Amino acid sequence: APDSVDYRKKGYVTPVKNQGQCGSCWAFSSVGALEGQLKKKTGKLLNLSPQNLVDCVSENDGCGGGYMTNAFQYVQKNRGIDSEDAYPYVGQEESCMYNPTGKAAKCRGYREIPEGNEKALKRAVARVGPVSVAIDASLTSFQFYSKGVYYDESCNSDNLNHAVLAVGYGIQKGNKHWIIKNSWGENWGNKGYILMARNKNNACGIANLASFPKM
Ligand SMILES: *[C@H](CS(=O)(=O)c1ccccc1)[C@H](CCc1ccccc1)NC(=O)[C@H](CC(C)C)NC(=O)N1CCNCC1
Repeated sequence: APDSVDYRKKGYVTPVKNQGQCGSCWAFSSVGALEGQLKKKTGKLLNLSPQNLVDCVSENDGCGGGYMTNAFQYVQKNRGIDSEDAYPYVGQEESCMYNPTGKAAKCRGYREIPEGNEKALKRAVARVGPVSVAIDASLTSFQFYSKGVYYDESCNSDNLNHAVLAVGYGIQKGNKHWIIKNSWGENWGNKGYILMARNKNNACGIANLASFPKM
């Protein structure tokens, strides 16, 4: 794999979104991975709907949390997920109202990266595209990130509480990092993005719960 990859530059990443008050980070992480695969499969980049996921993935808890794998499974069993336009994000769990007519993509499975293996996560990003990842984002230093490659010794790799999207990797002034797309708006971090330390012993547990869908 190359030494630096940035899918934003390749048009595989949609604009940064904001989950609002609803803790649906898992839904945004899921749609972001699906949008990357859609782009790779059809050459078209579209906003997929996180709300379709928060309302319809019964195995998950809506705004109270969930997992990306359950979301991928639902998309595969449902044989589709709507575009954002066809199922607008409201920021609160409502009854499942999937509109088969607004379907924009589908899913045919997902793969999980070996737990804690950052080398394998790198290969995956290089070969498939944006990968959904889970991290510990509970530290004040994460909330107030600005500038540089984020690294904090308090980060706990067994305390995963946030779901984000790895859209690439590289090295900034000697520091290896993962380019991460968050879902807290463009106003947070560096225009909605954060660079996280790569190869610093699975910092914040970045390679502990990584997955991507198959199309
Ligand atoms: C999303 C994380 S977040 O942006 O809300 C957040 C805010 C500030 C700091 C850190 C994270 C989401 C939050 C769920 C939640 C809401 C309210 C109170 C407690 C939890 N986290 C998840 O959905 C998370 C995803 C990864 C895979 C760990 N999963 C999750 O929280 N759950 C709990 C319920 N059972 C399923 C998994």
